[PDB]
Amino acid sequence: KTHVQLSLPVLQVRDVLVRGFGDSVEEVLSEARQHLKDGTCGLVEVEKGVLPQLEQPYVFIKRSDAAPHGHVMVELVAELEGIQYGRSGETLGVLVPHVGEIPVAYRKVLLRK
Repeated sequence: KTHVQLSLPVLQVRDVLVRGFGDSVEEVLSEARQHLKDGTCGLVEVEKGVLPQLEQPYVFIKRSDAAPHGHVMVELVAELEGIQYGRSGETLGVLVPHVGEIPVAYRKVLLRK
């Protein structure tokens, strides 16, 4: 399937134990996609002070369209030193590894895979 329905645990930035997916744009996009497939991916909602508390490169989910079965269609964009790799809509949040942190919410997304 080009798209996969996922429910992503929304984590508080200060609970996150593993604050990024790796050390290159290509690695963080790779790792993010692997974690999304494996159900081991969290989502942090981006506000003032969040991104400086996580590790670059960042992996964003961004709205790719205007929402089947309650799932917003999203795609991945990475960012490293202020340059983005990909082009998409509004940020739903920043992806991080999920290693058993308790979420505050779930974000239903349709991931273009």
